[PDB]
Amino acid sequence: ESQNYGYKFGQEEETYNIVAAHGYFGRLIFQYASFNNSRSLHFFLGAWPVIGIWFTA
Amino acid sequence: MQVNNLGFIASILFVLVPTVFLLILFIQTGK
Amino acid sequence: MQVNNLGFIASILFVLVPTVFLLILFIQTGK
Amino acid sequence: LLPGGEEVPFFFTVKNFTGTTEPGFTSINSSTDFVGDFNVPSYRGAGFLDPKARGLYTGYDNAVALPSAADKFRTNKKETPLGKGTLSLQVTQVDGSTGEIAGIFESEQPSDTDLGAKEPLDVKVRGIFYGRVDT
Amino acid sequence: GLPWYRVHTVVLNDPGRLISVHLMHTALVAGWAGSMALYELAIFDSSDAVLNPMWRQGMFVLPFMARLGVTSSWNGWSVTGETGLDPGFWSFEGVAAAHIVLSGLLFLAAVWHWVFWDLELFVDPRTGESALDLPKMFGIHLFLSGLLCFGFGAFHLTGVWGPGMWVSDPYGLTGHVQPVAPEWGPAGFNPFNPGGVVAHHIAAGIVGIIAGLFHLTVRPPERLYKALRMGNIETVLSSSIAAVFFAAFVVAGTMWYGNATTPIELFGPTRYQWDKGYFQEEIQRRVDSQLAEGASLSEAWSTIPEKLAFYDYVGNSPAKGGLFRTGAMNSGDGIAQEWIGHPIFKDKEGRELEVRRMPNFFETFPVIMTDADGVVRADIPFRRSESKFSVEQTGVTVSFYGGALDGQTFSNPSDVKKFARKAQLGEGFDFDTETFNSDGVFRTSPRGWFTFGHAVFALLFFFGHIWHGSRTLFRDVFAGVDPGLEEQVEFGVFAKVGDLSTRKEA
Amino acid sequence: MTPSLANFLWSLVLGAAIVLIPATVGLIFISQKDKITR
Amino acid sequence: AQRTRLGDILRPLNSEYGKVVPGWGTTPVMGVFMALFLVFLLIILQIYNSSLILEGFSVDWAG
Amino acid sequence: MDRNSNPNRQPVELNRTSLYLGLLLVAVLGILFSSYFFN
Amino acid sequence: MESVAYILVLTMALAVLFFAIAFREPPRIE
Amino acid sequence: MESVAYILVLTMALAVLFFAIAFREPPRIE
Ligand code: CLA
Ligand code: CLA
Ligand code: CLA
Ligand code: CLA
Ligand code: CLA
Ligand code: CLA
Ligand SMILES: CC(C)=CCC/C(C)=C/CC/C(C)=C\CC/C(C)=C/CC/C(C)=C/CC/C(C)=C/CC/C(C)=C/CC/C(C)=C/CC/C(C)=C/CC1=CC(=O)C(C)=C(C)C1=O
Ligand SMILES: CCCCCCCCCCCCCCCC(=O)OC[C@H](CO[C@@H]1O[C@H](CS(=O)(=O)O)[C@@H](O)[C@H](O)[C@H]1O)OC(=O)CCCCCCCCCCCCCCC
Ligand SMILES: CC1=C(/C=C/C(C)=C/C=C/C(C)=C/C=C/C=C(C)/C=C/C=C(C)/C=C/C2=C(C)CCCC2(C)C)C(C)(C)CCC1
Ligand SMILES: CCCCCCCCCCCCO[C@@H]1O[C@H](CO)[C@@H](O[C@H]2O[C@H](CO)[C@@H](O)[C@H](O)[C@H]2O)[C@H](O)[C@H]1O
Ligand SMILES: [Ca+2]
Repeated sequence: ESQNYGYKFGQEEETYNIVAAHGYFGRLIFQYASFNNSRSLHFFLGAWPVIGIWFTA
Repeated sequence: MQVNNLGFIASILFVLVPTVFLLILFIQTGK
Repeated sequence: MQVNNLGFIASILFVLVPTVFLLILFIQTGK
Repeated sequence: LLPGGEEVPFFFTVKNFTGTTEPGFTSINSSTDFVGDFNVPSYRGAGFLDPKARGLYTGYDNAVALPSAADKFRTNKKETPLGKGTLSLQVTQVDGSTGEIAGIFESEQPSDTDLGAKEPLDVKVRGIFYGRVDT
Repeated sequence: GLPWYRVHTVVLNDPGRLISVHLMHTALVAGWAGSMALYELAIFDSSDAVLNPMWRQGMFVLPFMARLGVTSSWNGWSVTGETGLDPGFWSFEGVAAAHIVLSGLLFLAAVWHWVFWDLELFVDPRTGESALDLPKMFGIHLFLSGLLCFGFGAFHLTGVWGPGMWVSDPYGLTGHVQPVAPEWGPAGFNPFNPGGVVAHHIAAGIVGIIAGLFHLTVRPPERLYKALRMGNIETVLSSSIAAVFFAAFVVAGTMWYGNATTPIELFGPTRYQWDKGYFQEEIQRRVDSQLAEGASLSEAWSTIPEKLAFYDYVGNSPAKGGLFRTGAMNSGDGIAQEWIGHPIFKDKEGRELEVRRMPNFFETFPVIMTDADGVVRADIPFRRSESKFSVEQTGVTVSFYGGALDGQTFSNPSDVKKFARKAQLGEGFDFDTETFNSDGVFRTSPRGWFTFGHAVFALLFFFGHIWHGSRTLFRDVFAGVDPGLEEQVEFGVFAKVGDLSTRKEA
Repeated sequence: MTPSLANFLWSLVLGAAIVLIPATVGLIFISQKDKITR
Repeated sequence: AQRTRLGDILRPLNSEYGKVVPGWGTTPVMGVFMALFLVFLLIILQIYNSSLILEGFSVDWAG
Repeated sequence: MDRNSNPNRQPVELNRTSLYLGLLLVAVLGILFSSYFFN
Repeated sequence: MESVAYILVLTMALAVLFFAIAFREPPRIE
Repeated sequence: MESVAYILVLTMALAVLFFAIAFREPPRIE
């Protein structure tokens, strides 16, 4: 089956391992270039193209 | 030959649309 | 306008064939 | 049949062939070359009907299957012109005991025009010939 | 159930049905080859091998038959222009027929292998499960590939038992199929040397036979077996996709740049021949040789073959087409009928002028005429308020030598400007546009279309390599990571990344 | 035998001797010196 | 598993699934052959690229 | 020879959201490429 | 008549938008 | 090019004949 069926809509648990993701990306570049905070990471995701499109507008 | 310009699309659709209807109904059988 | 003579049949088939594939697979789901 | 699939009909003929030699002949021998002209009548006669029943002295003079466009085709007007061909009969074998003669021919003549629908092609025919001369 | 993009994965552990789908795929490729050849033969015009060859007509599979020895139809005609030739069965029609019969037979064998999937050959006798010894399968297939490569080099291409291959003169005027002797020197690595292609197939076939024997006899090292996951058929899929895109990039390159295997009589000229004036320089060499012998300009220009002047035309360059300008090049400028001859443009002071030729980059190009020392003496102005070098102002006349307009001189600036625009495109040709209702924009040849398809497929097949390589190497985590994975991924806990035995405990 | 052939052969020799071989030697050396205790 | 005559002929050619040489085996000789193959591909590429010019021929349609 | 049933068969699924995504993809690809097909 | 094809593909896209909104698979917590 | 359409419909009929014979629903006594 598709991996997307491993997520249930409304489930309380997290569907991925943020520590594994951070342990991958902080070895891809280096440790402190990687977000260990999901809120900080999601803010950065929101902020970067919004600020760029504000500037070009 | 100076055939009808719509003859090819009419022939392909006249075959294809009921072919699609039959294939749709056959493949879903047993649901 | 002097368009390609195969443009209409190419457009209709290019839309219709994957549309038919998706409809076939959707309607049979749950078998 | 030509390479490419073109079929060439033609009216192979020796009709009214008149053919002269060089002057100064006292006999018929291996040096006798009758070179001359013959008539080529049209491949289809004037009584021939095309697949839409058009011909010269019979048939329609128009395209009756297309009543509003009947007279817009040049193929409605059929013609059978008289063509001309060239024939060389070169004698290579003379049997003087019975007057028999044999040899080769080269001929050039137009092909079928299909009642003047198309231009005639040039056809060259080579072969052999025999005759009996009455002494 | 399965998602739509994973349906073919049902054959993954089913060697009988895997053979079946392989047979079905082959049946379809062979049937395409037969049907494409039959369609091309149904529409091919064989009347003029000079100004309407196969690469002006959009012929895609006819040059590949022509390349290896099939040059002739049943119906009389040869692509070499010869007529009266007996091909036997192996005409274009016979080859197309054979591919159609092969396709039918492979379809039937696909059906058998689908129904009768459960053959004992496919089961390990140790276990009960289905198993394929992929290294031994590789040895067998490589041995046979080596045998077929060696035989195609030594018998077909050499003519020992076979026709040989298409060779030609450097200017594509005398192309014909002939036996080719192998070239065993460094000139065997010249890509325009056909003897290099023969040597390749003999030596690589021999090396394939030897490498097949090794791979039939020697088991893989355990390090390589575990490293490359040799018990998984997806590793073969990944490496085969890799070799296949390597080969596709190579064939795209040798089609685009030119090769002994991509002759210009079969696929059209290259863009680089137009870029460097390859054909122009030869035509001029030939005229200059005839002028040095003592001929007049009309006499010298009349000895240039129409085929050679046809190669020196920008509408035969494959870099002039469009992505959605479809079909034959005859649907573009038209069917070429005759060479109009060579123009010489002269100003009122009798300076010979040449029109600057249109490069491959330019959809449109300004009409510029320069003298012998590169000074612009005439042009066609856009703004005619401050024009100084208009054809009308400089009194440019044009005289044609050879071709349809031989001995003619034009002095009307309308005709002179029209012939200047024709000279922009190279050698001028009269075109029949009403047969195919030609629209007036250039198409690319089969050379450009082949390069495009094969360059794009090669690039897409890179993704397929990376995908299937990844799925091979990461099969244990394809449905997701282990439910722990907390202490293994943390920074500084272990001396080695991921190695559980290298814990610092510090 | 051409100057470009000689330059290609020297390219092979110097690509080994400048890039490949001392990287290989230094990697083997630093791996055998700075080992991991399990 | 259904037996067939051909399957019985072909059976010893699919009977050594998973059989390995322990250790590194012939991997050094394989790496030598890959290095020679890389040198060969470099040679023919540089000939085609005209970065490697040899006597006796020219990379051109005439040759 | 016997015609034994194959155990490697699996049902295929395409849910309604995937159908809507596919139909939208097909329709916008037709919108994009139709002008070029007509040329 | 190419306008008919353009109107058809644009209408198909808009109709897919209507059916994807009004008759979507409803999200349910289970 | 009308010949292509004729060949296609005749081929479709013959292929339906093949599949209707070789892969028919097998008659079973139950
Ligand atoms: C690879 C090269 C490159 C790249 C990456 C970009 C990238 C960009 N360019 Mg630039 N540009 C380039 C080359 C490039 N350009 C070149 C070569 C030129 C010269 C020819 C220009 C000339 C140029 C101009 C003149 C402009 C840009 C602009 C932009 C921006 C467009 C995106 C945008 O504004 O989103 C922002 C998002 C929107 C505009 C979308 C608004 C959507 C509304 C709110 C809703 C619409 C709903 C819709 C109707 C229906 C929805 C469907 C359904 C709900 C029914 C973006 C930053 C534009 C820019 O800076 O914008 C301010 C701009 O005006 N570029
Ligand atoms: C008896 C078998 C047979 C024969 C004699 C032919 C003969 C022909 N075919 Mg057909 N074909 C066959 C079977 C056959 N085919 C099958 C089974 C299929 C289905 C897959 C096809 C599909 C097919 C297509 C799609 C086309 C042809 C075409 C042709 C013609 C050109 C062939 C060509 O350029 O090859 C080119 C072949 C190669 C360049 C082979 C490259 C192989 C690579 C280089 C090797 C891969 C690496 C190797 C395995 C590893 C190294 C080994 C080494 C160390 C030894 C020619 C008349 C062409 C044609 O003109 O159609 C009318 C064409 O377009 N054929
Ligand atoms: C006397 C022996 C002999 C002779 C005379 C030849 C002669 C030839 N060999 Mg063969 N060869 C032989 C023995 C021989 N071989 C043996 C024993 C083997 C071992 C099995 C090979 C293996 C072999 C291979 C694998 C190839 C040749 C090729 C060639 C041709 C080289 C000219 C050419 O077109 O290169 C053109 C090809 C190249 C210069 C190779 C390109 C390498 C690319 C650049 C690397 C790819 C990187 C990446 C994937 C591409 C991305 C690019 C990016 C911009 C997108 C020529 C016919 C080549 C060929 O068939 O070309 C048609 C070829 O690829 N040979
Ligand atoms: C490598 C494959 C290949 C190549 C190089 C050629 C090359 C050629 N063929 Mg052949 N052909 C092929 C395969 C190929 N063909 C196959 C498989 C078939 C069977 C369908 C045919 C059927 C065929 C016919 C019937 C005819 C040709 C003709 C021609 C010529 C004109 C090509 C043309 O107009 O294309 C135009 C190509 C395009 C406009 C490009 C279309 C590509 C689409 C737009 C891409 C779609 C993108 C995709 C939807 C995006 C994905 C979305 C994303 C979410 C991932 C040329 C010599 C013609 C000719 O002159 O015959 C003598 C002709 O009449 N061919
Ligand atoms: C020899 C080449 C080859 C082979 C045998 C396979 C085989 C497979 N692939 Mg791979 N793949 C390849 C090349 C190959 N692929 C390439 C080149 C790409 C990059 C484009 C990919 C990208 C890819 C992805 C992303 C995935 C696979 C998956 C799969 C598996 C299931 C595919 C399936 O069910 O499709 C069913 C497909 C359809 C029902 C519709 C496909 C419609 C396509 C888009 C257009 C039709 C193409 C046309 C008919 C034929 C022309 C193609 C030809 C010219 C090459 C199967 C093992 C899947 C997998 O791993 O599952 C576990 C998967 O997720 N493949
Ligand atoms: C972005 C490029 C890229 C990436 C990420 C991968 C990744 C992968 N490959 Mg692929 N591969 C590639 C390109 C790539 N490959 C190319 C271009 C080819 C040749 C066609 C291959 C052929 C190939 C095979 C045959 C196999 C893999 C395998 C693998 C997997 C294991 C790692 C491996 O073997 O790497 C390959 C290593 C590299 C690509 C790096 C090589 C570095 C080269 C040798 C440096 C040489 C420099 C050269 C002298 C420069 C001069 C050039 C200049 C003159 C033009 C992995 C998924 C294996 C696999 O799928 O396992 C399941 C496998 O069996 N690869
Ligand atoms: C022996 C031989 C020859 C071998 C050589 C090796 C050797 C032994 C040498 C030793 C010396 C040595 C190693 C170096 C010398 C060589 C040298 C100088 C190398 C050059 C280095 C180089 C070219 C670097 C430039 C390339 C590069 C990697 C650039 C920086 C990239 C970068 C800073 C990007 C990160 C930026 C950023 C904002 C990150 C967040 C991005 C983002 C939003 C990700 C989303 C995301 C992040 C998460 O975090 C998690 C969790 C989740 C969920 C998630 O979504
Ligand atoms: C720019 C950066 C450059 C990066 C380079 C850094 C190093 C790269 C690593 C190379 C890895 C290659 C394969 C792995 C090694 C291996 O096979 O096992 C290691 C083996 C066996 O290990 C031995 O094996 C023995 C037994 S058995 O063989 O394993 O069974 C065992 O007893 C013993 O303990 C064990 O050590 O050791 C050797 O015998 C070394 C032989 C040399 C390695 C072969 C590589 C081939 C390349 C040749 C290139 C030059 C050719 C010239 C062409 C013009
Ligand atoms: C059964 C049988 C038979 C028959 C056979 C036949 C008749 C056949 C055939 C076949 C054929 C006749 C085929 C075919 C094919 C085709 C194909 C296979 C194709 C295709 C396609 C494609 C794939 C394409 C795609 C595309 C498009 C669409 C567009 C553009 C893009 C591209 C190119 C991608 C016989 C009697 C012999 C024998 C017995 C058995
Ligand atoms: C497995 C066999 C099953 C049947 C499939 C065979 C038919 C498929 C099409 C391929 C036919 C190609 O074969 C070719 O067709 C054309 C078109 O009629 C013929 O051409 C014929 O008609 C055209 C016009 O109608 C004439 O201009 C031409 O002079 C004439 O010979 C060729 O003489 C023939 O060699
Ligand atoms: Ca003024």
